[PDB]
Amino acid sequence: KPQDRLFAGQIDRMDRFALRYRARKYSSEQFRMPYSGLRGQRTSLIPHQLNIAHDVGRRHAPRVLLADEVGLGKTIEAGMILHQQLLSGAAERVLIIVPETLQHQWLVEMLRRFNLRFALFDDERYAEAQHDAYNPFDTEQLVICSLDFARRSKQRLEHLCEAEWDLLVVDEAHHLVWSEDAPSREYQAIEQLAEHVPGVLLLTATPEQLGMESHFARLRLLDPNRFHDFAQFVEEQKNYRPVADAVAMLLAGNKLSNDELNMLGEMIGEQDIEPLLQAANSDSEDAQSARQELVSMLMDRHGTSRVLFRNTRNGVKGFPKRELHTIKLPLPTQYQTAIKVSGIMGARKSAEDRARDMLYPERIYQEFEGDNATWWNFDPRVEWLMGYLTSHRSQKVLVICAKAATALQLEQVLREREGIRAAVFHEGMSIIERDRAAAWFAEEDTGAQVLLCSEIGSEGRNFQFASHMVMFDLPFNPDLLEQRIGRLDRIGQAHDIQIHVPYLEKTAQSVLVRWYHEGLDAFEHTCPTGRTIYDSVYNDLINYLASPDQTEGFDDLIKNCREQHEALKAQLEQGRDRLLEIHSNGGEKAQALAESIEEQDDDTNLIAFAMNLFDIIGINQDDRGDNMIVLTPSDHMLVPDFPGLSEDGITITFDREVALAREDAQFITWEHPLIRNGLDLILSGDTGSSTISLLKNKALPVGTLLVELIYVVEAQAPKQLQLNRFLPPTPVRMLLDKNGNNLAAQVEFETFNRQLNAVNRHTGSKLVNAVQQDVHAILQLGEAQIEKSARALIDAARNEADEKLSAELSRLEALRAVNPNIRDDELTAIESNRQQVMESLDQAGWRLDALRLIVVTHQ
Ligand SMILES: [Cl-]
Ligand SMILES: [Cl-]
Ligand SMILES: [Cl-]
Ligand SMILES: [Cl-]
Ligand SMILES: [Cl-]
Repeated sequence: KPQDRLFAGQIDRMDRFALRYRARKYSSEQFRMPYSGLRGQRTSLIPHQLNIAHDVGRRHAPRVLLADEVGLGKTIEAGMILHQQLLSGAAERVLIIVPETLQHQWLVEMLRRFNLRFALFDDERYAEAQHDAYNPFDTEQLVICSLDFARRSKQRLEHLCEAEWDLLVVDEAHHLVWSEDAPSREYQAIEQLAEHVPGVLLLTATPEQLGMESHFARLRLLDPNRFHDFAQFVEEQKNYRPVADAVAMLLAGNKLSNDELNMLGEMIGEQDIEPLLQAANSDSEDAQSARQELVSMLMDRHGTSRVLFRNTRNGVKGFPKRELHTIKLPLPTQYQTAIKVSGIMGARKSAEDRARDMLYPERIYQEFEGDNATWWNFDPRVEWLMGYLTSHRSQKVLVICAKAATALQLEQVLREREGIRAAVFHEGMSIIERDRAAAWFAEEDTGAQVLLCSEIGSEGRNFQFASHMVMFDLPFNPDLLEQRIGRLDRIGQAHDIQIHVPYLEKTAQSVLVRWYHEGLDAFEHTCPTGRTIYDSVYNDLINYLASPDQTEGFDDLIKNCREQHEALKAQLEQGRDRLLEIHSNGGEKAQALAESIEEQDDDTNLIAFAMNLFDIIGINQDDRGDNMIVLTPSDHMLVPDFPGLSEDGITITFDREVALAREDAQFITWEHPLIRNGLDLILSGDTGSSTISLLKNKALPVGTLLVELIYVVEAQAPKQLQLNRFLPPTPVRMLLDKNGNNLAAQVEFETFNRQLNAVNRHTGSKLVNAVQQDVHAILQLGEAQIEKSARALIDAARNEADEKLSAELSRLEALRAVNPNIRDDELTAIESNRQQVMESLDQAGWRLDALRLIVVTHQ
């Protein structure tokens, strides 16, 4: 109790009493932020992602299937939901099941994007953990593992289902093949998992132009009672199709026949549809408002969109356009001889592999003219690269080639013959090396102009500043082609993408140039036709690669491929479930959500307080200069070791854009662990809770007594109840006088704190005991007043709680009457939470947390 700490002669500093109150004030305001758990993640503020996170992340025991189109943010939405439920206390134990080849990607993603360190569980980890616990999976709160690891023994899968996970995440759930009569031994292991875990997130793809029926096998796992018969689900999807068609006619700018519109009327099962129905269709002045309320009611009756989210690249805006630039170069004679040697020596090998050689002329001239053959002197592609680079020196250029060997040789030549700064970015590099290259390439104007990448890594960091891409060569299959473009074709880029493809005339590359552009239209547009056509055309296309000399018969392959492309394109556009796409991307409300967070992101109090907090704790803050502070410990640190700090130091940034370019730095927000740790460090300890201070004011009597009192109103409830939305620990300042009159409302904290000053150890010590009978008599005066202020907070909180928590229960009740996806558990959870919160609010108390004594002098 802080007064007994001050009575008994413990007098802390006056700048630590200042930080302590600011911390309780700031923490209180942030707990109540509307979009808590949605600001600390190291991502762009993309609406369609944020919509899913907000919708799903706030549910209780969420069970969802994320089927967003590839490249839309399936894994980002997954981590956001995790970040929300973990920060809100809704979840504590999480299990992510990933194919082993993807385990490392998830480990780094969850750590750098969401500040979540998962423990990877392999056989080694599992064995050493069997000794440490009855259930091996009780030793870690957050665990990644593979389904093959999970399925190894039966005794192992039993421990997993008994580990009491709050949430489960399964990546690539489409690899789970399921027959109604014969489920695979893998599908049987997951269904057993999804039955022992309340919340379940399923990430999947719906490729090869199939319908939502393929999803039933997984939808069956989320809500087994809603989805219990396959055929009925098929019947439903066929019968829902006309509405989607008619809906698709409306917003496209068509008139809707009355016969058509009495199928939309059947979907929304009401009787007063007609007046609202026609204004949206007659195109009167307010047809805009009649369409938007019309569509909204339609979505609430959709059979799956509440439990299935599928954003397409057509239902989402923001992606940059992609423009192509092709350059036809003379095939140098040194290669012509080099390939004919492979021709003769290529006696016994399939056209499949014969064509694999013809792809890269550079790397067969290194087998017949000896390794390291100086191919960088006659190859026109190199000449074009230099010329292009030296002419656009102020542009960041991503240069992608097939193999790392060619990339390393290119770096050396661009450096040693044109003074071009170029970092190599291949997969063999470690994580620190790639960060080093990404940093150099991200330097605004003094760093690497070029990033020479081997066949690109799979969906790593964002080069939002780069808008130019060069294809030094082209891969065989069209999936890697779209993957290369993927590192740039993302929401949040600076400008549109310019693709430059310098290709040697009359070679396998020249073939792939025409096939990709004329046939599949794969460079400038994103329609996923490539793979289907690639399979239907393989053996023909191969021969034109293994021998680009035989040119006749080719030009018809191209128009045949483009015919397939347009046909495949057409079939997909007519399969769009535009209702599901609008519900997935969140619509207009979601873009509004994205901008509120974009505005909270300029919090300067956060940076000022962080500097203030870090400095008190004793953390040296060297400002390197480019919006990045380097934090290092000191001899004057206040604690043995701080959770996040290491002696080698850490880089931090408060700017969301710098963070996206420098993933090696910590993105500092109110939700970042550094702040939450330092906050707890102060407010858990009791330093800064009791001090004395002198005031120099000519306009007051000597020896007058002001007592600054920081009470704290608190509720005692498990964090699972989320009381912090309505009543977190909230400070109540009071500046009492000798008669118990409160002045705090008139005397703001900062200005008052400015004009105050401390004492020396001795004089202050008994200066307190000079009025120990007085200050003690001052406290009970406020004791009767704090209870008035305390009950004021409680009552307002109970109003704010009962208001919002009943509004949510009403909405869920409205949906259950109109939608089949609302579970019994959901409505029960809200009801149980409303009662428990109002109960925990009726039991809130107050306490004296901090106390600063004031004595006026005129000396
Ligand atoms: Cl201060
Ligand atoms: Cl695998
Ligand atoms: Cl899997
Ligand atoms: Cl397209
Ligand atoms: Cl708790």
